[PDB]
Amino acid sequence: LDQWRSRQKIGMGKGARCCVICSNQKALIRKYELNVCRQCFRENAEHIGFTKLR
Amino acid sequence: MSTYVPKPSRDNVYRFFFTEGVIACKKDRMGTWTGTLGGNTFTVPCIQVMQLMRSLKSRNLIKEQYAWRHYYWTLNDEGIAYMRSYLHLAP
Amino acid sequence: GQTVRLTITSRNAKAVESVTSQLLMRARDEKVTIHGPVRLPTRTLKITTRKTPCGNGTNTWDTFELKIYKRIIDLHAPTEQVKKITSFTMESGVDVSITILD
Amino acid sequence: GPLSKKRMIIRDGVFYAELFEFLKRELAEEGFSGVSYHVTTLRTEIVIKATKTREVLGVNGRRIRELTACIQQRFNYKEGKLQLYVERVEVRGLSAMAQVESLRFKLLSNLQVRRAAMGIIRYVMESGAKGCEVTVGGKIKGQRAKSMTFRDGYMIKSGTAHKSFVDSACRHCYMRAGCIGVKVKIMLPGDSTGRNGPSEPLPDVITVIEPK
RNA sequence: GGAACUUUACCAGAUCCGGACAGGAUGAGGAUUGACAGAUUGAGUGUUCUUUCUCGAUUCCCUGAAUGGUGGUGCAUGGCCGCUUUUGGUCGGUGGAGUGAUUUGUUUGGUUGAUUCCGUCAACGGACGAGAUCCAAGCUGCCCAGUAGAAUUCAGAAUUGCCCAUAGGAUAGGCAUUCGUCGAAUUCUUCUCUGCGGGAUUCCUUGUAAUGCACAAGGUGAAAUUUUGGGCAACAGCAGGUCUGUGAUGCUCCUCAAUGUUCUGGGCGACACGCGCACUACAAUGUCAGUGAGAACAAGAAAAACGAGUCGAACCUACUUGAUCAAAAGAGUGGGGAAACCCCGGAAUCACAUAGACUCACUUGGGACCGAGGAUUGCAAUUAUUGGUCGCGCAACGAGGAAUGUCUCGUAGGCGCAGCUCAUCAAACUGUGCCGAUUACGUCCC
Ligand SMILES: NC[C@@H]1O[C@H](O[C@H]2[C@@H](O)[C@H](O[C@@H]3[C@@H](O)[C@H](N)C[C@H](N)[C@H]3O[C@H]3O[C@H](CO)[C@@H](O)[C@H](O)[C@H]3N)O[C@@H]2CO)[C@H](N)[C@@H](O)[C@@H]1O
Ligand SMILES: [Mg+2]
Ligand SMILES: [Mg+2]
Ligand SMILES: [Mg+2]
Ligand SMILES: [Mg+2]
Repeated sequence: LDQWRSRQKIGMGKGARCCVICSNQKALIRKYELNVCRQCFRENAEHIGFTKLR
Repeated sequence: MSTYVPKPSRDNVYRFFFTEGVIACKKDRMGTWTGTLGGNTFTVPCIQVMQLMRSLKSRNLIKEQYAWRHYYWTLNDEGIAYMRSYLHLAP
Repeated sequence: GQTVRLTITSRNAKAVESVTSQLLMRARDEKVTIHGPVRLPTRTLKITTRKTPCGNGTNTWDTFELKIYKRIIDLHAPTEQVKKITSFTMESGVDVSITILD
Repeated sequence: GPLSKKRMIIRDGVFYAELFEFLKRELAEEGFSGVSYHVTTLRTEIVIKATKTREVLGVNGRRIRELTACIQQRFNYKEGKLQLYVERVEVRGLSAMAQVESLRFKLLSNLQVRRAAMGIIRYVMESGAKGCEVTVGGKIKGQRAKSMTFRDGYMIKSGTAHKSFVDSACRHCYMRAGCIGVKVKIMLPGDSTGRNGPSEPLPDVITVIEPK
């Protein structure tokens, strides 16, 4: 029966969110509605445009 | 959903995939896929497009590369010649 | 006048001046009576993550920044004369925006 | 509704970051070397830098045709909005991203690790580079992993000016016994126009001028 | 890593295949999909058994396989990080030395934070690290503003003097002053914003040193010695951490009652106890109740969805209301894509001649513990999500044993505020401002 992903249909939680690069749902940067995982961002900060000035 | 793909969907996905040549589909297993034959009316779920293409690649008909969260599937020289027989088209 | 405001926004500091000074040097040739290019405050964008992908070590951090450069120019030309000022192939990464004031 | 200017610099960065990852995976054996995209009304430009322009283009453009519509179907562009081009790198020896993908194939074709890496550095240093550094790390010799670096010429590393002068790219080589990672760093020589290398000299070179 | 579900990796169950593709036997005279009512069940879960219709080659049954795993091994690896190390260190070439490992360069002398420099010198020429470059703060030029502000001049309005608080001190003084007054004008860049640029160099001065490299004191100045504060950092290495970040990975385990994946319910949070780290205090340099003056960094709404290629609603917010009567709410109505609205950002320490209560007590200190209403977040509040109201306060705690941590100026300490986690929740962390010291400017004792 299609009770199949009934908890993942409603999208309120930490499981509904996801790293858009790296498919993980642990420790994502949601500031500026960025939605990249913590580790998968530092690999990609230069292409997004962030550079560590200080 | 279900990887049980209906026959009116499979030929409708193949009609798009021979025409444009490529299908890009998100890895989201609760979301749809939308393609266009002028009417943009497919609303095929993404679960079934993965199943259709995993059957194709196992028959070594397509070339798959995967970006961040999107698949990108392309027809081959054998794959175009195979796709024409399923849709019954002139070369 | 129609008082069209062009918004020059960019991520590069050297590309936002090479558009604005070029866009201004166009709008002197038709004698448009511009109100000069003002420098709106640059907005820096901080994401301060950990450095480690694991958990251990000294808890070190690294702040990333991203500055948005922002310029506006007001000019009294009609709406197809400002498209003469606007139309030139710019540098990549500079957004221009045409807005009509009142 | 429109997003704020702060919200649009984000989505324009994540656009370029995702576009860069797709072409890095596709065009690895086409010698891919970067993207620049130019957006305006009526068309969105994408220029692809490569070393093998007969291969990133198809027989009649077939390869870039498929590679166009992969970007179109993903990012929901409409017909006429998205046009792609291919430009070639003029030097091929000053592009660290191209040389590391070739060094990836020199190992995957079962050649010797040190013979492959000096073949890069001979080719990079004859191409006018001021210096080069190849690091191969992994299970080179046996069960336990080693690291070897191979060096020639100058190499600036501690400044924040090394982002301007040193070109770097790291890929993974998937051996039969494990995983090897290769790195290639190339110090850009010259090219005051910005063809490959900065206009200004190094931050500590003084170069007093001679009087007339 | 602030987990209610999810997250999730754990436990008790229950589904689903997301076992592709091959090869072999059933197969359209049907391979099979799905489900109403009952029984089964935790389940108005077709999971299954009864019942019969739908689906129409997608499947299913065997065999071989393959793909999934937050399964294992970080002592098989890549990558990144940490740490050796806040240190001044490493490397060739060619010459010299030695049978050789190896030396020399790379140094005994002064000097600097610095193998930083000067001098010497069997070495001479180079490369990296250091310095430089980069960011931020302080003073400043040009440019600049119906997204920043200012003055003026006419009009409009307000006070206008004889006034000495109940007991009433200290303290500036041609044309008096004040401004949703949601006024008109007409001149400006003083402050504001900011792209590139000036300015600082031991520059000048007179003891240390004695050629030199430099040093101390003072000048100059906005700034005086790496100007301040950070970023970046070589070469080697650790059998440090991460296979719980990845569609990073090799090997190996599990692989249809699966260690896959989803539901449902628990758990991660359970308390004789031992420790790290905060928070709150032990009060009168205070608690309370008033009243005043008054910050900086910042955030802010949505999709190929559902609605009217364009527009709405999700986000933050002022303002009214609720209000012929508690908070917390709940509602209207505006505005804002964020220098344009919040906003003249009314932070909290502080302040006050407030003629305010307490008066040295476990007390009006402290607010742990828990009782009873109530209202919001959520699909769900029980093992109180959170706020607010009245109780409890008879819970230690009166300044802390042996020990121990951080710090040299807008600093320590105190004080709050943003952002980040976030539907709801900060005793956290990343930032920012406010108030603002004691001591040293030394040494090798540990
Ligand atoms: N990259 C700078 C490094 O500074 C090192 O030297 C540093 C040390 O001698 C010394 O650093 C000390 C540090 O040792 C000790 N553990 C703590 C002390 N606060 C530091 O002091 C330094 O930093 C702080 C800035 O917050 C200042 O108070 C002080 O002026 C400064 N001397 O001061 C120097 C920093 O200016 C080394 N010379 C070298 O590793 C390197 O050059
Ligand atoms: Mg948000
Ligand atoms: Mg073409
Ligand atoms: Mg020798
Ligand atoms: Mg004791």
